[PDB]
Amino acid sequence: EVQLVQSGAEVKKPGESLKISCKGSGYSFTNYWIGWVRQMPGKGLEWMGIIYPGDSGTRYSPSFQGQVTISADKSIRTAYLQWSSLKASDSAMYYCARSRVGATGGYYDYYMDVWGQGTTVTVSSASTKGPSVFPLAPSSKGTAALGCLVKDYFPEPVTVSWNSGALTSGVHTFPAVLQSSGLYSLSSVVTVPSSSLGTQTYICNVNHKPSNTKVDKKVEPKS
Amino acid sequence: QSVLTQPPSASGTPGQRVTISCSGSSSNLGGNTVNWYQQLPGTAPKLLIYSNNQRPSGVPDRFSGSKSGTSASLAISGLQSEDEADYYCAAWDDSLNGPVFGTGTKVTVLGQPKANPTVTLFPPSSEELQANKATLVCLISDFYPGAVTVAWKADSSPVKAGVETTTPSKQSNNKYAASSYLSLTPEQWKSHRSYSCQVTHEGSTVEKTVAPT
Amino acid sequence: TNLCPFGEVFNATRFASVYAWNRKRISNCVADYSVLYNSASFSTFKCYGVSPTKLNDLCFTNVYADSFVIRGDEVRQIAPGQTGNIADYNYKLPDDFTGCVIAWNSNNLDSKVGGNYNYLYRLFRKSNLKPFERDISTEIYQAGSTPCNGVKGFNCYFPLQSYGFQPTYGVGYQPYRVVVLSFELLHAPATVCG
Ligand SMILES: *[C@@H]1O[C@H](CO)[C@@H](O[C@@H]2O[C@H](CO)[C@@H](O)[C@H](O)[C@H]2NC(C)=O)[C@H](O)[C@H]1NC(C)=O
Ligand SMILES: [Cl-]
Repeated sequence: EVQLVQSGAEVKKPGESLKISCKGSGYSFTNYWIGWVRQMPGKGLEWMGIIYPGDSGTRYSPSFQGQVTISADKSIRTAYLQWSSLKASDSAMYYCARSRVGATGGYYDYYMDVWGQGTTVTVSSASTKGPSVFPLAPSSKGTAALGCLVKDYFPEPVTVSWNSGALTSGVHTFPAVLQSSGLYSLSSVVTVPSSSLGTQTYICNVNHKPSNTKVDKKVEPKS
Repeated sequence: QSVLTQPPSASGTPGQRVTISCSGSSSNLGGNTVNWYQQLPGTAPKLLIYSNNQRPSGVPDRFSGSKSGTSASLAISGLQSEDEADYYCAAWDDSLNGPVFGTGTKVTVLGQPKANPTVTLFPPSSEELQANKATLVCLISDFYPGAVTVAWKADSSPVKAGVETTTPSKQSNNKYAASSYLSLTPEQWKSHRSYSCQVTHEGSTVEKTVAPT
Repeated sequence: TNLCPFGEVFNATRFASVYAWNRKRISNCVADYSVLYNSASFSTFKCYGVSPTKLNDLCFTNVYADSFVIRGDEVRQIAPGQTGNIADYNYKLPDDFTGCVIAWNSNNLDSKVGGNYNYLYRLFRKSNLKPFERDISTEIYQAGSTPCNGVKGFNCYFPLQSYGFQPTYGVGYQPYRVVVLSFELLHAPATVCG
């Protein structure tokens, strides 16, 4: 069957060049447009541009004209998407797709009937950094939530336990945010009965293997 | 006039029918046919409908498209669990001279009753403040379906700069979680009387407020 | 003597786009044009080689009824010797045309809030149409030197454009329904009389 196979995941730093590929099989490579689509994490699809490998003609979205170069090598049935100098903002999933064109009842048809599996591109200038850990004190106003803020670390992941694993019921460690600084932050909260806030000690154990960081932070009510 | 507008979300119980609108203009849908793409989580998009109402091989007849003027619609009859996905409409646009994708609609196949989020809001710790930083932490959990929007407030005024919010993520019980972070200078935190985190989930709104004390 | 079935043509619930204009062959019958010419509904009623009032007196062998929708300011192109988007690329009358051109404003039927996009016309063609030639092709029109390969862009235009009729348009841009009657006189019995 008709198939598009893209190259593997890419991990790059800002300023490096990059060329990713998309190889077509099971059809006449020179008789169909092949295009690129960007999907930033959590976001929608953005059309980037297309090339017709039969004659190397291109059409670019105005939002991507001059920012990228689309090319093709018909002797090996391959289309390419290239950056001369990556930015962190280029981090996204990239799909290639075959175009189909024509008309129905006097109206123009354009659709993408075969899709590649996608290529992840991750561009970051962040250096390995251990987190700062701050307590999230229970408020003074029948249950209460306390926690630990695990701030400004790179790369993922960190592990959080409570009381060295002795406390697990009611623990919720949330997935991290990626800040525009390139560093991650997350929070871990344990919900306990309000009546134990004075008699039970709570310590979060934060581990960040890439920085060999091990932090144990006691969480006490605010004075 | 070059954006295909779609509702952010839609939902139904198994067996129900859900409809997804696609709103366009003279420069796209006026002279060009509409298409639909289905993207299951973690997968590539696939062609679902082409040329207003045609189905590729392997797309069941439960999916039907329609187009009238500058408006278009996807209908999913007899919702099945594998239909839970993001759906994008698309068409050629003559103002941009290229295809454009709609803003996308997340469809949820309700496997459990609707659940409002639990909202926990923390003020800056005293230890972060002594480091000359300030972070408000708004933690949002146990909501279903997995779609929320977050608005931050200083006293009663909107705040936009310095906000970082995760995408919703499926938790153990198949409900969802998210977190939103507001970065402030200690001066900003100590100037206002309170900050608020306002969470909206399917027309309902949960707000928590903290004060510098 | 069966009446001319002008109702199917003038009172059709939907009309064709001008690029795919409809043709109906009218013969047999014997209807009267006085009421049509004395009708207060037709804003254009122009005849060539024949007089509209004296139509009841004449007999012809065949009648062709062509019908379509254009915008108001294009009705003048439905006449012998005209050039323009419609005459060049959509519907061309011959210089020696014998017949009548009838049109009326169809805003109440053919315009919709937000636009009726169902009616199209051809904007580009490699050459002008010959009289009564029809072109329903939809190839991308390559105006420039870059091949189009089925996609719009660099001097590459989809050849059909929608009128997008809206009720707030001026009458020059409002839809008009048009009926072209060709009165043919060949070597046959004149079966169509007024
Ligand atoms: C098209 O239909 C209209 C309406 O049904 C016809 O118009 C009527 O004509 C009679 C006499 O012929 C008049 O008394 C009515 O007042 C007319 N009504 C309207 C609304 O105009 C018309 O004759 C039909 N035309 C053809 C060619 O069949
Ligand atoms: Cl094709």
